[PDB]
Amino acid sequence: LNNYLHVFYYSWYGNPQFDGKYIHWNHPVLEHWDPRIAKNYPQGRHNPPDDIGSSFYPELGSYSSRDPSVIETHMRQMRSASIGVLALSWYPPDVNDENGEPTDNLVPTILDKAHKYNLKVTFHIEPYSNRDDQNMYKNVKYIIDKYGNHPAFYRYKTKTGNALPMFYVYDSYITKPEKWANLLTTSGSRSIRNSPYDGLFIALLVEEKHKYDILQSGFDGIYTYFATNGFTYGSSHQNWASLKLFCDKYNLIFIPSVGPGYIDTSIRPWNTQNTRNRINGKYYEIGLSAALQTRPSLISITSFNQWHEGTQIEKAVPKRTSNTVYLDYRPHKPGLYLELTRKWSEKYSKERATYALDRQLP
Ligand SMILES: CO[C@H]1O[C@H](CO)[C@@H](O)[C@H](O)[C@@H]1O[C@H]1O[C@H](CO)[C@@H](O)[C@H](O)[C@@H]1O[C@H]1O[C@H](CO)[C@@H](O)[C@H](O[C@H]2O[C@H](CO)[C@@H](O)[C@H](O)[C@H]2O)[C@@H]1O
Ligand SMILES: [Mg+2]
Repeated sequence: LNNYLHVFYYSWYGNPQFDGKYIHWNHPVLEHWDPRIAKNYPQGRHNPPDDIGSSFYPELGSYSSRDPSVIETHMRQMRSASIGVLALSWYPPDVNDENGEPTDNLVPTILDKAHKYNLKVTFHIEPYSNRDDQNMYKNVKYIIDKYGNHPAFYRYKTKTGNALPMFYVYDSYITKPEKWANLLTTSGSRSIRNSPYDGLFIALLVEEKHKYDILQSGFDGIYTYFATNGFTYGSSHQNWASLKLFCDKYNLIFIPSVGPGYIDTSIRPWNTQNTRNRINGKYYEIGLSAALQTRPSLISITSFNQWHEGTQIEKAVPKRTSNTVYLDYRPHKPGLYLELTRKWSEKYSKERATYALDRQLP
C-alpha cells in the first residue's frame, strides 16, 4: 500500500434512492459562450440511469457517493491499485460545485471507510466563491479541527519534525501572491506557519510564469492536475523535468499528476482538442513513466472517479443504448486501470526507497 501515491476522488455523485434525485450523473451539456456555435451541439441534462454525463459507464452504474457500499467498493479498488491516499474534492460546509449539492456532511463517513481499508484522506481545495487567504484560514482551521484527530486523516511524515496535513489548492493562481503570503509565509499577517494549523500547501501550476507567483506565495509544493498531455505548460510531460529541477533548487515538493486519458464531450461538446484516447493503457503508462523519471517525492493520479472528463481509473463496463455506444476498457477488463496502477505503484514504491541521501551507495 503506497503512501506516496495520491488519487483525486469526487464524492458529488447522487441518485434518487439515497439522495432523492440524480446529482452530477444528470449533468447539463455546457453551452459554448458563442451561441452561433453552441446551437449546433446537444442541449439539456442527461437522463440517468441509461443516459449519464460521461463517455464511459461505471460497474456501480449511476451510483450515490453517499451509498455506504459504493464508498466501500471504492476503498477496495484503491487498495487493489496500491494507492494509499485519496485527495477528496472539498467545498466548505453548505457550499457546492455549480452542478452538484454540498458534500462536507459526507467527509466523516468517507474517513471511517478509508480507516476500515487502512487508507489516508487528504483534501483538494476547490475554487469556492470569494475564496481568499482569510476564509482559507477559517477553512484550513475547520478541516484540521473537525477531522484532524481521525486515524484516516492524512499527514505527510518527514523523517524529522511533526507530520503535516496536505492541502492541494485547485486554481491557486486566482488569488494574488501577496494575499497567499499573508497565510503561507512566517511573517504573514494571518500565517498558519509554526501554528496548530500548519500544513503542506500545494499550488496548481498552469503556466510556466506561475512558478514565481508560487515561490512568492509561500506554497510548499506544486501539482499539475490535468490528465491531457499538452493542455497546459504544467500538464505537458516534457516540462516535468524542469519543474522537478525548479522545485529542488527552491525546496518545493513537485507532485506530477498522471491521467489514463481525457474525454468530456458528453458535457463540453466543443472540447475535442483535449480528448486523449487510452490506446488500452499505453497513454496512462507513458504518463506514469514520465512522472517516475522525475524521481518525484509524491505522484498524483487524475483521477479515481471524474466520469464527466473520462479520467477515472474506477471499474467501467461496456454499455449501449438506442443513441449511445459508451467507451469501455475492451479488449481488457473493468480493472485494467486498477491493475496498471498496482504495477506502477509497486515500481514507484521500490525506486522511491533509493532516493533518500542516507540510502545512497558507493
Ligand atoms: C479554462 O478553464 C480550465 O482550464 C484552466 C487551466 O488553464 C483551469 O485552471 C480551470 O480550472 C479549468 O479547468 C477545469 O475545467 C477544464 C475544462 O475546461 C477541465 O478540463 C479540467 O480538468 C478542470 O475541471 C476539473 O477539475 C477541477 C478540480 O477537481 C474541478 O473543479 C472541475 O469541476 C468543474 O467541472 C465539472 C465537469 O467536468 C463540473 O461538474 C463542475 O461543476 C465544475 O466546477 C473539474 O472536475
Ligand atoms: Mg527534507
